[PDB]
Amino acid sequence: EHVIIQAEFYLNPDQSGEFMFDFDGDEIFHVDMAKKETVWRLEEFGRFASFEAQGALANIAVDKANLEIMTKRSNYTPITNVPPEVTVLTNSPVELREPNVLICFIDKFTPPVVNVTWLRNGKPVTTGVSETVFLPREDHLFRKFHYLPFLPSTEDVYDCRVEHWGLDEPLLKHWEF
Amino acid sequence: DTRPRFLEQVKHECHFFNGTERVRFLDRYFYHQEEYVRFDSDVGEYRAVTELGRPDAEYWNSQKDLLEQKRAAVDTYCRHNYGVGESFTVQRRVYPEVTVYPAKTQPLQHHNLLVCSVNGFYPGSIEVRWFRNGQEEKTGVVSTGLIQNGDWTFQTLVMLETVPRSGEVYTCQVEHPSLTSPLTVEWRA
Amino acid sequence: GGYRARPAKAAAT
Ligand SMILES: *[C@@H]1O[C@H](CO)[C@@H](O)[C@H](O)[C@H]1NC(C)=O
Ligand SMILES: *[C@@H]1O[C@H](CO)[C@@H](O)[C@H](O)[C@H]1NC(C)=O
Repeated sequence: EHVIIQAEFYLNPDQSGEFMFDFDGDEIFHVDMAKKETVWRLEEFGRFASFEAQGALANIAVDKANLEIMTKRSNYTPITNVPPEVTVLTNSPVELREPNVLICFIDKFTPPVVNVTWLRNGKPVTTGVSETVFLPREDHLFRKFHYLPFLPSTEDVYDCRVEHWGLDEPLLKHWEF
Repeated sequence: DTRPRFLEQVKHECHFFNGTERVRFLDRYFYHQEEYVRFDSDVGEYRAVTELGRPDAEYWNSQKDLLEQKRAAVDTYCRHNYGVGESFTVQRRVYPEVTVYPAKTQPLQHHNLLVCSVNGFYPGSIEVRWFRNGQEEKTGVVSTGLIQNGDWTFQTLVMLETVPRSGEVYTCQVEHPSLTSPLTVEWRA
Repeated sequence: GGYRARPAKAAAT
């Protein structure tokens, strides 16, 4: 009927960690480790619930120490890169001059490290873009969403450019009207 | 950066059957993708999943206070957290916006694809059917499947391969838990 | 209400 998962990770040598709650595959919140803040996936959630971010920070520290232990147990066996599959889509049917959102879905990859760039007519775009943290999969790979609000015109092409250590070249997934 | 990477993952899972009547709690530890040790509330002790986890199974099962924290987690953790978010997760309902528009399998040919675009809904379970003149069309149906938008909404496109003829009325029918009766949208050629 | 984190456990050395 429903599944709630508190999902954590810690990654060496990047020294990146993450702490999030998942409900049926959607992110309830994550903890910004830098700001030490709870970040709700939808702003409404924060008006109905709370979470003390310190408990996430404590767990990540244990996870960091545990990674050191397990790395030794494995005889320093490193992770095998799994490159992502990438899909670009809009969240609603496209109509000229009707505001819409481009979704870049990055799926089935590990480790949880990626460079994602939105391109409009071949140039990087950043105004209005947003993204999720790394989201867990049942096969213990990761997935991730990047978003770009845009106004559909016959004059613009778009690409989501994904870089990952499992990929030979950057992967570019194209969208046009 | 060709430096080798090393990954630790933990997933503390709460599985709910029939509300909170039946709850299963899993404490799962992973190295890269490999689950090596796990606490299953069905068992009430940690078990090594691979040999890499044997030290932790033995060490953690010796801590009777730890095992009792984990044996109570179905109540103090799973049932608690389910209650905290019930109003905006379990009871979240968002209506499907339905759009029907023609498309083409081959540019320069004619319209031979009717797209039923079902957008913005929650939760994911949905049934989309196609009708022509009140008769269900089961052939030539292809779909994107269920798409998660990552923002607590889903979408799906369900497409009917057909050559529209004048006078024919096509109906996309959408059933979803947010609706009390099937939602239908007509398209006429 | 407040979400309540399940604590991690230190691995055996
Ligand atoms: C690590 O190496 C030792 C010594 O060869 C061996 O006993 C142990 O099983 C190895 N561990 C793994 C996970 O390969
Ligand atoms: C991301 O970009 C930085 C800077 O260009 C680079 O050092 C890093 O290796 C890149 N990461 C991936 C996964 O390509």
